[PDB]
Amino acid sequence: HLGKTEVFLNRFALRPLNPEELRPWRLEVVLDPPPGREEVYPLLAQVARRAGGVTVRMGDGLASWSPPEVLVLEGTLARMGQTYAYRLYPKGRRPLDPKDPGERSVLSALARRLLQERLRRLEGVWVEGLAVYRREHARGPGWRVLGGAVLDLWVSDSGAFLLEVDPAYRILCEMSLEAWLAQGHPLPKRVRNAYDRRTWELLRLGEEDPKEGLSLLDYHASKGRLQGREGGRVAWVADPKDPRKPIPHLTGLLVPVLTLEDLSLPWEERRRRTREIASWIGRRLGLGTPEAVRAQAYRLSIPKLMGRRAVSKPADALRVGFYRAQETALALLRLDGAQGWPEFLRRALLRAFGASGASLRLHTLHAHPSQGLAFREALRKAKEEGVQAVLVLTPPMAWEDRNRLKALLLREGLPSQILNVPLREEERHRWENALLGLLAKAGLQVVALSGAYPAELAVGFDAGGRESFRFGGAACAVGGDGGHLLWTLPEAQAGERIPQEVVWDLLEETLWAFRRKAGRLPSRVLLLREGRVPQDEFALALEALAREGIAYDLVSVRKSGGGRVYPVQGRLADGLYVPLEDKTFLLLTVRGTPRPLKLVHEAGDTPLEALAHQIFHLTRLYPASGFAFPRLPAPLHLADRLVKEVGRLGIRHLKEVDREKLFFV
DNA sequence: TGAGGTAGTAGGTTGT
RNA sequence: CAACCUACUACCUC
Ligand SMILES: [Mg+2]
Repeated sequence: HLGKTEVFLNRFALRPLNPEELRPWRLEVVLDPPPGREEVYPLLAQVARRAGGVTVRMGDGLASWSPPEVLVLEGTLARMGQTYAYRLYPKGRRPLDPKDPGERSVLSALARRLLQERLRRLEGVWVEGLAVYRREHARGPGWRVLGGAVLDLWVSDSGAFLLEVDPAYRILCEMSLEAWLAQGHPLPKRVRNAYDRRTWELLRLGEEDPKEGLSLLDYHASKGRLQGREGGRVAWVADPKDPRKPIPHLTGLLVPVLTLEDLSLPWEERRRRTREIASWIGRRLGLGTPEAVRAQAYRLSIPKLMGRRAVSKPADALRVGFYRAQETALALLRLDGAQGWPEFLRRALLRAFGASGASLRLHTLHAHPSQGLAFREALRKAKEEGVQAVLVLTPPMAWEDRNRLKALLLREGLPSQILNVPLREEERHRWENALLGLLAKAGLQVVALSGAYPAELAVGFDAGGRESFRFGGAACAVGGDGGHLLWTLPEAQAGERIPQEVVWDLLEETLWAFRRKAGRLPSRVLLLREGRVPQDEFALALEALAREGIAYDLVSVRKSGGGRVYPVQGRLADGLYVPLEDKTFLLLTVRGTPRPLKLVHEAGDTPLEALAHQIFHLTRLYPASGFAFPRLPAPLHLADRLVKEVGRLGIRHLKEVDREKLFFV
């Protein structure tokens, strides 16, 4: 429990809502064709937009801060694809209270609309959504870069206004598709139809004749889409989604959409540009003078991290020794021309295993994957002589090969860590992270936490995989007393939402893992989800925990939405806790401007401080980080990576991989 | 594939 | 319409 500190957030307080904004006008709606089922809301919101003025939806009909008489109370609209005649009917005004969150919800919405709408008419200003740009930063040959900020406006509990502000840049081009080539520019990886709004991943060009299943130049004009311009026919792109077959379209009806290559704010300058814009907006909108909102920060007890002895970053366990070594064999695979183990790597590993008192063996695989099945027999044999993981020296592999090889070894129970081939002793940070990764893949506890924490078990949950279906998975850190890191077999699912039965099952695996290292159940576990928790996702798992008499806390850990945190005076410390609302706090562990982790206590009865403590500390357990800690707790960072990697290479291989070998780092 | 991060550019899922 | 998440790319950092 370290020392206080005062900080201000990237929010500001503005003028109290006025007697007229506290009593919104109410209006019912009437659509014809009469509304559907789940089509009502995505549309009742779109009618607030069409109606005009500052109006947002409020129940079955919308609310408005503008009088009905200055609204388009009747008009026409088209939705999913139908002409819907509408008519707004007035039904008096109904006051709202900031204290009553349900209603304060609406005020904040009107407030967000007021924000845009007022911005919409500031001459000399581009409003792309709730974000605004008000300074040019640089230019080129039709390629201009706008400065500005993204912002939100909501209502406080004291019936006052709140404005969140954060600097941003924009990239904008003028020249058409072929008009961008008139500049001599290179092939924009992406583009977007002016006529439509679709973004095509431009593939290449072609001398192919336009007049030459469909007739290009001809049918293109059939939609009367030949007017306005034409230029060089050029590209025959492909749907970014189904990105194979070629579906060509005229390069007169595409607008070039530029990117980074085809400018980084120092926090000191961001805290400046933030206050500037804040003032500016309150001034230009009659919202008043911006009072920077400030909150109490807290410095958090630095973690005591333990190799064989105390250590400050995982890499140092390389010279001190490991929190827990064991007899370990490690094989080598060379996909370049060379034969033996680079001596400095040989030395480096001995020096570390010496220091630990544990015994090492350094095998070599004399085989190439080119051999086919005979190569798998080579693996079968090394795994037989007790190799636990392999290092692979190789020039940069391609994704498709890289995956195939990784997946191959895992089929023989062998985790692999690639180290790319042009390699020199001085590239020390490279190969030491490669070494840590190899040892983690071998099953070794590199470092752990000395300390006492509320929960002896910490499990992270994530879901992911590019494809049509996802995986839901869990990693975990066993025993408060440092950690033992484990992964569990993920399970395939339709969406991001992990199924309840599945959450509990993965959870139960973590529990059982704990039971088998300490002959007892854990008294309390710490549950970590990445991002918003899908409502009720942990329903069963929590009830199940209860009936087993295990204490719990669920925390939602978000990487986005933490906003910004600035020092009132001085420099900010690495480990800062910052309670916000109720049940929600930030955590900052940072040559740019940092993003705080936003954390939400979704369940359980534990001091936000206590949780922030563990969490921040788990940040240090990640064994392949090396010379830098991940922003997220080791057990969550792991679940994130495992789920990604089972995504990349499929679940069928992991049958025979020891759950203590972190193969995915 | 060494790894942590932020920052531009795309975009998908959950949810009322 | 919010709240999160993803992928590229470019930079930094050890
Ligand atoms: Mg790795």
